[PDB]
Formats: sequence, C-alpha cells, structure tokens
Amino acid sequence: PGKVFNLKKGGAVVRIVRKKEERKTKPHQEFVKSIIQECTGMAPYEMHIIELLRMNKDRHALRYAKKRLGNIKRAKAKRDQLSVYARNI
Amino acid sequence: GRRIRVQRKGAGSVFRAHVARRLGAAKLRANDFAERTGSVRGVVKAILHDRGRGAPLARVQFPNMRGEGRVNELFIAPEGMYTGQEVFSGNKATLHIGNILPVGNIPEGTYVCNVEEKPMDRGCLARASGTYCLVVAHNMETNKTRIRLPSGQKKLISSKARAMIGLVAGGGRTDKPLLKAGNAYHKYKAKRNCWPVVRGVAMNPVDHPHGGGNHQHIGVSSCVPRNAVPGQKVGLIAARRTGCSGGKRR
Amino acid sequence: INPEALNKHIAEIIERATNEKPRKFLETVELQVGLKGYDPKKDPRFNLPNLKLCVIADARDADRAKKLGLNYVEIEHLQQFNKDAKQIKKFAKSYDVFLASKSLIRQITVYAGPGFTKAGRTPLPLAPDEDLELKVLECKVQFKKAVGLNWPIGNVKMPASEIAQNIMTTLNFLATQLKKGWQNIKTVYIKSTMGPSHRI
RNA sequence: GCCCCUGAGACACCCUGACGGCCGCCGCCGCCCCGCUCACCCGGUCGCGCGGGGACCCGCCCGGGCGGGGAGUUCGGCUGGGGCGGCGCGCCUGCUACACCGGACCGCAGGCGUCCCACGGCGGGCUCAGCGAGGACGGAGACCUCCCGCGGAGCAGAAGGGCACAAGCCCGCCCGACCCGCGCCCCCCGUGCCGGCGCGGGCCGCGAAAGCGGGGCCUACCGAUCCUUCGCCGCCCCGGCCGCG
RNA sequence: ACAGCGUCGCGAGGGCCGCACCCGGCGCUGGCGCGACGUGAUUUCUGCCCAGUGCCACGACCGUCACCGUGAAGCGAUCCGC
RNA sequence: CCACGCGCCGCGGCGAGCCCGAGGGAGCCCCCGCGGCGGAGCGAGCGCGAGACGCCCCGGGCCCGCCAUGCCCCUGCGGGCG
RNA sequence: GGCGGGCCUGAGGCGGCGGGGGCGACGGGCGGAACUUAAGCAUAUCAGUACGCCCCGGAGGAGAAACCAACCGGGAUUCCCC
Repeated sequence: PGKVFNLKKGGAVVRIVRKKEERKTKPHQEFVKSIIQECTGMAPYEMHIIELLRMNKDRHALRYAKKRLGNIKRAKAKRDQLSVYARNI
Repeated sequence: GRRIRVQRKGAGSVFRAHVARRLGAAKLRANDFAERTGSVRGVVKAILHDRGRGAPLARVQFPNMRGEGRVNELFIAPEGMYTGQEVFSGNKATLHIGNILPVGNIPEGTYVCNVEEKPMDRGCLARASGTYCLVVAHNMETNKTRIRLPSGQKKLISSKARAMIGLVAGGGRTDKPLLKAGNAYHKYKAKRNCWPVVRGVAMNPVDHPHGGGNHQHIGVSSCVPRNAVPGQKVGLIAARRTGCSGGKRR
Repeated sequence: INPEALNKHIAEIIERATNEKPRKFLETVELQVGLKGYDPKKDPRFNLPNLKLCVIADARDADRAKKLGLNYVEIEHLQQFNKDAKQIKKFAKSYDVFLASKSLIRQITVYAGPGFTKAGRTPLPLAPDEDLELKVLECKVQFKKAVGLNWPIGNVKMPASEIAQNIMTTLNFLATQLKKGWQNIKTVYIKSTMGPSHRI
C-alpha cells in the first residue's frame, strides 16, 4: 500500500504542528459581508434555493445547488446558510 | 475538384458587373420637410439612355431647399414623360403621370412604377422596362397600402412609401427576337459577363455536377433540395412541380 | 404510520359506530387501502396471513371444536349437496370460511370438486390430532390483480388499540411483493360502513 | 332489506380503487399569444427639418439532422496470364497413391458449417431386412404365423470401416450432455486450435451385481490477443477508514 | 456556342454565390429582373406512364426522432420517466 | 561506416561481490568519487519466502511461492505439520 | 434661453522623451504539417518536429510551495548523474 510495516514504527519523539493559533472570521470580515449583503441583496441562484425550501424540503434544493455551485460540500453549506432566511416570512 | 461557373461568379473579376459609362443610380427625390408638407416642382432636363439598363433614365432637377443651385436627381423614366414636363412632386402633388407622392394618398387600382419597399427607400419595386405595380387598396387599418407586385404576389407597403404614377417606359423590349447571336454579345456587353452559356451535360465531369457520361446524360434528377451545399445546387432549385402543365394559370 | 397519532383511534368510532352493533372491536375498520405504482406486469401474486370462520371434524369435533364454536359435522354431511353443487359453487351462502376437516378428509375425496375450486379452498389444516382450535388462524392479505384491497383489520376484540400491532401486522407485510417496496402504496385512510373515522 | 334465493359478479349493508369527468384549487413547472422601448438590427439625409423593425433576429454555446460540395483512405487471396466463372481459402470419407508412413493437381466420386434431453447414459429383455409355406376381406403390396434366417437390416445426415442374447429394436429407470487438477495422440516447427484418448481425485446415475458412463459406434460439424458480458470464492485501491463504485 | 423554346428559385427583413473571420460579388440591380437549368433556327407535332428514384408540399403529426428541461428514486458518481 | 539497444562468444582485471558516474582535488595519463547491477525466488494481488544430497554433466529426490486439501493449535478464516 | 466658473469625458498644437528595422546559433510565446512507421490504413506514428509568425537577452526561460512525501522524511528554481 502506501505505508511500510514496522510494528514498532516510532523510534524518535514527534512534535505535532497544529492549530497555528487557529483563527476565526473575526469581527470585521463578517460585518462587511453584512454591509454589502444589506445593499446589494441575494443572487438569483440563492433566491431559487430559498424559495425551494419554503415549499419543497431539501432533495431538489440540494440538487439545484450541486449544479449551480459544482460541489456538494459547498452546496450543503449553501443550502444550510440559505435556510436561515427561509424560516421568517 | 474545380468550382463550378456559379461558384466563381461571386469572386468578382471577369464574372463581374460592367458599370463603366453608366450614368448613375436611379432614385426618387429625397423625402424631406418640403416634400412632407407640400410639393416641389421639377423640369425634365433630358431622357437619356443608360448603357446597362435598356430602361430610359430621366434627369430631373428640383429647386434645392437650402442652397440656391438646383439639385439634379435621376428617376427611372415613366412612359409619357416629355422633355420640359414639370413633374410636381410631394405629399400634395396630384396623380398626373410622372409625380412622386405617398402611395396611401394614391387611389385604388392606379398604375404605379418605382414603389418603395419601406418608407423613404428611394425607389425599390417595379423599375424594369414595361413593368408596373397596382395599389389594390389603400387600407387604413395599419396605415398599410396593399400593392400587387409586377410578378403578381400580394405584398403590403407602409402608406408613407412613394412612387411614380405611369408604366415604366421602354415596354415590349423582349418581344422582338434578339435574332443573330451577335445581338446577344452586344446586349450583354453592357451587363455581366454571363454570355455565352455552356450547358451542364457538355462540360467534362471534373467541372460540373451534371458532368458528362459516355452519352452526355444529366446522370440524375435536376431537382436539387433548397438546403443543399453551395457546390451541389446546380440543377433546378427546389422545384415544386417540374414540366409544362395546364399552361401556367390555375 | 403515526403509531402514536390515529393508531390509538382504532376504537374512536365508539357508540358512533352502531351500524347493526355487530359486537367486536367497535368500528368494522378494515383499513381501506390501495396500491400506487402497481402495474399489470408487476410482481405481487400470492396469499399468506368479531370473526366469521367455520371448521369441522368426525374424530373429536363435537366436543373439541363444535363445543364452543364451528359446527357439528363429519367429513361428509352434504350428500345431495355434493351432487347439486349449487350452495357450494358459492359456499359463502353455506360455509362462510372453508376449513372442512384435516386428517380425516379421506372420506370425501371420491365426490368433490366444482365448489371447492370455485370457493378456492376447503380442507385447510385444523384437526383432532392437534388440540382442535389451536390453529384458529384461518385468517388473508391477498394480492395480484386488484389494489391493496380492504383486507381483515386483525380482529382484536380487546379494547383501546392492541389492534395497532395487527394494523402493523398488515404494515409488516403488504410492503412484501411490491416493486417499490414500501413506496408503492397510495392511500393511508380509515373508513367503512362503521362510521366517522380519520386518516392513519 | 339481507351470506332469504338466484348469477362470473347486493345492488338496501360506505369506503376505496380505476377511467372518463372537473366545481375549481395551486409561494409548482413546461408552453404560447400580444403589447412597449431601453438594449439590438435596419433604411433617410449634407444627420436643412426623419422613418421601418424589436426583446425579435443576429452572433456565440452545446445538441439533432442533411451534406462526394469537399478531404483522407480502401477496393482480399489462390489461379496453366488475368483469372473472381469456380473455391481443395478451415474441415471430413473413399479414391488418385505406386502393400510402414509421408507423398502433388480449379484431378475424380462425394460431403461439413447442422440435428437430437432424447437420437443421451445405464440395466433388462429382444432379433433385424428378409427365402419360403400358409391363413376373413386381402391382391406388387397393409396384418398374423411358423420356419430357415452371418447381417443380405438400422445406427440423424458424406463415404468407409464396425456391430447380433448388440452399438440395431423395445422397455424400466435416469442425467456422466457433472465438477476439481492433469498428461497423451492427431496437424506439427513436433507450436497453436478443433477432435478424441488415458488418468489422480470429488459427486451422482444405472443395475442383484461385476461393471459402465464427462453425450449421440468411430473418423467432419468450429474460434487468438483486445474488448464487452457473466459465474464462483476471494484479493486490491497505494496516508488511512466506511459504504457505493 | 447560337437565336428560338420551355423548366426552375426569389419581393430584397429575399434568392444565388465569394470568404477564416472581418465582410464582399450579382446590384450605378428589382420579376420584360437576376440567377439555376436542359433542349437547340423555324415548318409540323411532342403520346403513354409517379412503381420506384429525385424533388415538393404554415400536407399531415401516426410511428420513430436530440441537447435542453425536469418528474420520481438514490448518500451521491448517477439512474429511469416525458 | 559510426552511434546506441539486444543476444551470444573470446579475453583482461577482480570476486559475493564489482563499478575512470556526475563531480571535487594546483591535479591533467594522477588521487578521491554515488545511484546502479547483482546477492532470492514466486505470486494478479494479501503478500509469502529455498538446504539434502552432488568432481563435473545428466537425471532423480527434495525445499520456496502460486494453487487445492487433511489434521493439530498458540498470540488465531492467524500459526504449525502433512 | 443666454453668459460666465468648477468637475468630468474628449478635440487639435507645442516641448522633452521613448517606439519601430537587422543577426543561419541559443532563448521565450503561439499557428502548424506531411513524407515516414504500423510491412496496407483510419487511432496511433513521424512530432508536442520542418516551416510560418511575434518578442527579448547576453544568456533567456524558470523560481522562493495552494510542493513533494508517508519516512526514526524532506524543503524555491536551474542544471548534471541515476
């Protein structure tokens, strides 16, 4: 396969590079995404997904998102992010 | 592997239009503020002969609206035009033979030449020698006058189209046989280099699709589809019914 | 299915049911049901499994089966009926459910046929060799040409909804022998001559 | 009124399902039809006194045709020249073949490209085509008898071998016309491939048994790599891991 | 070749061609026009055939017959439907 | 003819070894100088992995893998022994 | 309508300064063959070559990881040995 077989692999101690001080969007990046979303509005592909959710539930909503965004992981996030707008009107 | 005579025709050079010595284009008066509200008069300077077009060309000058000098415009001559005739032309110009007026104002059944396909096209349909158009009805339903084209189709033009009352002069031109082929060499000496023509079954096979077999047979049916490749369309194009039938009238 | 919702309503048409007062699990129910997506060229023909059944024997029935139910009849007891063949061609007039003997059926083999093929069944297995009435389950989900069909509710004279399990016995089955397993079904409603009920 | 009694089928016992039908009902989707000008495309002029189209075309992106008008090729072989009239171009029987075997030919006399779960396997019985001589109708001729019956019969078809308490014929069963691993012979470079043959094991059949059987008495009746399809137990995905591939 | 003779397409927002696109030629033209054709001056006539094979039909929409689109279904690569 | 790949063959050095590689060295023909090729095979892969003889040569017999299979059993559709 | 200012998108002229073309190699970007090979030929192959085109330098291009690796791990590019 892709690993050699040494039952006792490990003869030197290993330090794990990790986190690199794992950060966040921080206050400004999110705030700005609010400033623009407020004036410009939602894109048409997004509008269809939200409208699918008030009536249909998921399934076909994800299917439109896979075609428009091109990958399920981006689509699963997009369907979920879009849903927050859906449960109000 | 060589293109047919039709293919080389549009290349230009040799197979082009001889236009030298031709006096110029035949067009009506420019439609304008004076023509729209009134009529401008015009003397007939001369009725010259075009080199290329058998049809007489008539030079008529009108008073230029702005500059003092008179502008000269060449009109296809309507039969009955006389040197010194004053063609009164405009929206309010009468139906006396030779005037240029909005087809809508012209009454039903009139004989018209040089009708315009769309408003102010400066001359379009019915220019050939001896040809004419008739207003079947000046219908006001959509400001559209009916026109019977010389060929006889029924088309419509916007009432604001303009034309000359009277048949295009020079009629009966093709009745006389051309006779001696030389009259044909001279006739086409003012037109395209389309004379003399070589038939399809005569040419060797590398040149024409009809080509030549052992016995000069067309080889297949002349009717060739409308949507055929440029090189293929050499036979009768899209025939709806070949042959000679009950005359041509049904 | 809503086991909690309207699956506890199987006794809901209480004194509303009346309708001849048959005496059973209140409303007749019968769980009106239909098949969606079933095609003529599909794949569901077979049988497999208050009350109206009849069984009989000569080697113990008068006490083992007839005492407390059924009827007092031997392996024959028709005679001129086994020659006229009228009532048997449509046994529903006579034997409402057909279980006429097991292990003693040898006596009738000589003169039998048109009614038992018309009715479709006669000698099913309940006999004096077994304690008679141990197999009282003559009950029936039949499928092939028609829809889900209004098949038996599950009896359950017991009150409340122990029949919810029997309603689910039909649910445990039915999805069997269907092209779209459980998807190929169209109606989930409860109504019959009983009276006013609700969707399951 | 009824499982009153009668049909393939209560219909008075209310719910379904079917097709029509449809009030009408859709935060649904396809499709058209008409405006309007504000892109876009036309025509007038010396932009000196304006018109015509119109969200349409067009371009462009895939998609479905049609398309020697173009290209690029290919157009087998043998063979008393070519010869494509024939196929001896793979295969088999009997010759030719000159007594081991091997021996040529658009040389002769012919076939093969299939057919049959019985036309197979096995066990049992049986004797066949017919020479006669007899017997209602009944004679070349149909059947039923004996008798003598070396095969003169039939065994799916070419021909030649071969066969008689059978390899023919009938019956009773039954799947051996099965799997796992091999060798040998035939063509032969002693390579393939078809066709057999001889075995090591498994498992069944048939018969009391010994035996016999991986087809049809033998010699003809068929298929490389690649690729698809599929069967059986598994193995692999490469940094892991789990399902689907 | 040829006059004659017929057939054929077309109303220019169009026919028929050039050309890699740009964009030309027919056309300083407009159906007595321009292409596409066969036949070959008149005199005298041109029969019979639509089966095919061509062509032609805002002739039909029956059968097939695409990308779209979009019904399900599956976790999704997909997969069936119209 | 020259190049480089290959298959044998004859030599020369050395031997489970052997190797002027690119390079570095005040050196040029001299000194130092790896990957490589062997030393172990077989199996599609998981992977697993040769002793027992013999002047040579030929067989024979065995052992290793890939297969089947019978037993025994540990740490276990794992190991052993046939 | 007139007139004058600021901004903005433009129109000529002036001043300074660049830019164009050449070189039989090397170099960077395209456009792009066929003969040939497969004993024929279509996919292949020749070949990401001839030739056409544009551009630069004394070298250019490339270059400081959205990188290989899976190890008791490396560390921009460029070249060379394998």
